[PDB]
Amino acid sequence: ETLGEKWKKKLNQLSRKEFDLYKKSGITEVDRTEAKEGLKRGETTHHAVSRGSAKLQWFVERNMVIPEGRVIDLGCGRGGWSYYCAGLKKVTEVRGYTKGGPGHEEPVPMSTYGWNIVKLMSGKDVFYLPPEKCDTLLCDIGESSPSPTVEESRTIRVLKMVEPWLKNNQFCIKVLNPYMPTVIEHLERLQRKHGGMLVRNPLSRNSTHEMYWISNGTGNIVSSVNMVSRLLLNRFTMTHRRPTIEKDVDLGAGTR
Ligand SMILES: C[S@@+](CC[C@H](N)C(=O)[O-])C[C@H]1O[C@@H](n2cnc3c(N)ncnc32)[C@H](O)[C@@H]1O
Ligand SMILES: Cc1ccc(C(=O)O)c(NC(=O)Nc2ccc(Cl)cc2N)c1
Repeated sequence: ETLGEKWKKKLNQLSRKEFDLYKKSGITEVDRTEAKEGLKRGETTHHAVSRGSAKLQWFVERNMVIPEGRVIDLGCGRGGWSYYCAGLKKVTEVRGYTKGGPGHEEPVPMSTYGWNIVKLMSGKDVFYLPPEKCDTLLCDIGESSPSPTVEESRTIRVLKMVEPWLKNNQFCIKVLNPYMPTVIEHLERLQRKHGGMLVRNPLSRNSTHEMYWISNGTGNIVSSVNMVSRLLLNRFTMTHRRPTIEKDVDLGAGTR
């Protein structure tokens, strides 16, 4: 049994109160106060629609993924990744696809910088979408579950779906459950063919083992996954560490 399975078994044993104290212990988070207030008032400029904008910005600012040309955003939700890419200098067009409907987020219309090069489409299940030519492929799909075998199935499904969209392009793909031996086998095959590396985002909660497969980097997948497993296990040991607070992104206004 993997270090990740031991972390998941422990996570599943926590009371709601313990789970609530654990999930944000020692993580990094952006202060969403101003954006939440503005969005409640129906403000359409400056504010990121979700925490997703700051999450993708973390990778982009470290050159792990460099969005350019035609950006495809799979599982765009409210649109955090799409509106962030819309303001990047090398980006020319952003297309977002999301399921929507009961239990899922709907795209939020915004007037942030570069809103005019974005098209968000709801009622779209990516598992039935044929692949499209694109210069950047983004995918944030992976629903958490108390069952690691459910999470493993969801991860393999995403990995099999994304491959036909990968054609020597920039990419950032969520890997919900990267520690199961079957997932590691797929990721290593994918890394040999398309390159890139798996990276833990410090904005991720301790309640998820999610890592992101990004195009610009190299490294040992097994070592990186085991490093995250040891980190998350170690975070059960000590009393709650309040999260490190950072400033949220200002997405500005205007067209391009
Ligand atoms: C983690 S959220 C996306 C957050 C987004 N990156 C942002 O910055 O706002 C993942 C999204 O994928 C959507 N989703 C899940 N399964 C889907 C599917 N089969 N096809 C399309 N969208 C799906 C969910 O509704 C959810 O809004
Ligand atoms: C459990 C959960 C949490 C968060 C959200 C959210 O949007 O932030 C969410 N959304 C929805 O359930 N949306 C929804 C509900 C009914 C119908 Cl007819 C259409 C939609 N789209 C669901």
